[PDB]
Amino acid sequence: MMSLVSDEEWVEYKSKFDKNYEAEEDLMRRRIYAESKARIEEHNRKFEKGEVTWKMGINHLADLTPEEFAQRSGKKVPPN
Repeated sequence: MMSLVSDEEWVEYKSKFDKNYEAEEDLMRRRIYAESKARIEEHNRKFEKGEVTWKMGINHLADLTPEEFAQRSGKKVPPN
């Protein structure tokens, strides 16, 4: 699903990220936040591949991606 990660995990992050955006904005972000954990699997599985030593870090947009980025103020959305 895409609701795996709610603003909850990100609120604690918002302080540590200097970018605080609550449930209202987070809602569209809830979908971007989902991929975020997917990313945690990203680097952790990489060195995990005797590849390099690189760990995940929860990307900033992992809460606000094009999902958020485009729906936050990317495409012109009329009042109708």
